[PDB]
Amino acid sequence: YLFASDMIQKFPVSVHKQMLRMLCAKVSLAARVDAGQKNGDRNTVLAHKWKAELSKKARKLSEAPSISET
Amino acid sequence: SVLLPQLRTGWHVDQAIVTETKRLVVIRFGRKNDRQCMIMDELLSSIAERVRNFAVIYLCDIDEVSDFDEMYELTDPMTVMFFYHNKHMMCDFGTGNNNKLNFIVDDKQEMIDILETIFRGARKNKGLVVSPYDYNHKR
Amino acid sequence: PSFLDQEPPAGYVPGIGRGATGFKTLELKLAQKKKKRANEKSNVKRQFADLKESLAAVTESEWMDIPDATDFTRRNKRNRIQEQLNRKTYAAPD
Amino acid sequence: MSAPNPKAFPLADAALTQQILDVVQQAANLRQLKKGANEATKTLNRGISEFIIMAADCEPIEILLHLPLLCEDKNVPYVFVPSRVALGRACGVSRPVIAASITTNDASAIKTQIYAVKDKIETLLI
RNA sequence: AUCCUUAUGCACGGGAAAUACGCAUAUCAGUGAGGAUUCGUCCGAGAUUGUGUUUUUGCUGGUU
Ligand SMILES: *OP(=O)(O)OP(=O)(O)OC[C@H]1O[C@@H](N2CN(C)c3c2[nH]c(N(C)C)nc3=O)[C@H](O)[C@@H]1O
Repeated sequence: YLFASDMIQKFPVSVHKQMLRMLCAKVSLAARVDAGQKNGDRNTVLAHKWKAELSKKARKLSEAPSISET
Repeated sequence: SVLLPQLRTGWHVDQAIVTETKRLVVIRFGRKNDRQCMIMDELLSSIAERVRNFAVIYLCDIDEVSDFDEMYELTDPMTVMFFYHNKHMMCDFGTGNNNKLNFIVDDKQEMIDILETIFRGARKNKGLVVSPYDYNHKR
Repeated sequence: PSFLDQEPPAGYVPGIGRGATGFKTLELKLAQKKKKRANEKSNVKRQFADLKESLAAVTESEWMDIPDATDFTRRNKRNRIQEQLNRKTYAAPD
Repeated sequence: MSAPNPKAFPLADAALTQQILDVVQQAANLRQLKKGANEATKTLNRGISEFIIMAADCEPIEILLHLPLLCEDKNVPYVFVPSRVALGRACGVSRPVIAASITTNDASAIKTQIYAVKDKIETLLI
């Protein structure tokens, strides 16, 4: 189900196998926080870091090497 | 092409030959518009980096500096002329003129061998060398 | 390339300094004759040129902030591996 | 130090931490150890664990706070040690580690260090 | 006091390999690297990127 998500298929095809793993962990981190969180008050904020990292990290994989002096 | 620098006076030619003690000084004599003087300007530019450690390259135009036309006798679109310690070097490509170079060489690799051969033979004071591949038939 | 920068000669001939070794009526008439013949007797740029005018618009800050050296095939890595694979040889056993 | 995290509990002192981290590493070399959260969470579900060590100053702490509630159901002791960087070293890792679970082998060489430390840890859970 | 276990250090003796061993004012990385799957789940530490040397490194001896 995760494979069909947004944070994966918005990226080139080469970086898919690196982005499941990178996202699947942060899902479980997110899900562990949700259990922890009190029912009356639920606060997001953890997600913001975990998207920021993910989008920024996915860019870097795609970017590719700087060119080399011959 | 913009990789490789150009020499705008005959006085830039002569100092450039002198000041480079340890490396070949390779010069293409010919004029920008030419069909064949553009092609060589490519095959050199690609090679110039690989070779920076034993050879230095420059570009000169017969029209910009015509001072050198009679002494080295320059005819045709372009001539490649190799210098080491002010001594004009010389190689037989099987073509029937041992001075300079005329024809357009085909591969990057076969061009690097010739430079390397000239340098190695040259280092020993030898005035003639032999191009391993002899393109008399070609040109 | 320090000399390349400087720009000034002595009022000096090129051949001599290094130590160099080398390894009007008729004319007028000819010119006239030639003329009597001239009287008698690109695409790529067009394709593009039209784009080049299009460029004019772009700002000088943008001209600067242009990404510089992007490789998309990882050519360098593959080439190195190939050289390493092809380096030496070995002798075949008896 | 910094303000030790109020949710951190039991928090081992200085003298127990030396005794615990030493056991950790002593198990690392027999590969009876398991490092990290998920690796530790796996252990409890299977039922092989001896005790869990956690990092107290794990930032944010909520990411490991599920372990305590799982440990209490499987009846497995646990404690926090004051830094993650120290726990990273003991597991044989360059880099910070927030949790670790020693496991069971009852033929083991170190068996008697472990029962020693669990005995000490279960005291802290009052 | 003997004995036994693991880790690390110096070391005699015995082997195998150098297409192998490193290095970086550099990117991430148990807050999960990279894989396996009988599809239920299972292993858990390096992967990128640039680079140096690599039919050899130092050192002696014979014979001309
Ligand atoms: O070898 P040495 O006699 O020098 O030992 P020390 O003089 O350093 O002194 C006291 C320590 O002796 C050891 N011994 C000695 N014996 C006979 C002995 C020891 N230990 C034990 N156990 C503790 C099981 N049993 C013994 O019969 C101890 O290390 C003493 O500290």
